[PDB]
Amino acid sequence: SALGKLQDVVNQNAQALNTLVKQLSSNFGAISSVLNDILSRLDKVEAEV
Amino acid sequence: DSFVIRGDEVRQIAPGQTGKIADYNYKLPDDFTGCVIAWNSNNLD
Repeated sequence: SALGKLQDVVNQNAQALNTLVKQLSSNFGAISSVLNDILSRLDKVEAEV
Repeated sequence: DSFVIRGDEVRQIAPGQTGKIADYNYKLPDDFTGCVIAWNSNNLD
C-alpha cells in the first residue's frame, strides 16, 4: 500500500487495454460482432450497411 | 442498354443483386449511377 502509485499506473493501462479488447465483442446494432458472420450470412448491400 | 426479360426477372436489374440474370447474363456495378426504365409489352412482344 506504500507503493500504490506505481501499481495503479500499471492497473489503469491494463484496464484500458482490456476495455479496448472487450469492445471488439460489442454488436453496435449489427447482427453479430463476428465480422465473417455478417459477410458469410447477408447479401453485399446489407453486409456493407 | 436495351433488352427484354420475363416479368419475374425485373428485380434482378439493380445494383448488388443475386440471381441467374445478375450472375450469368447482365449485372450493374456496386456504384451504378443511372436509372432503370421498364414496362410490360404483352400487346407487342
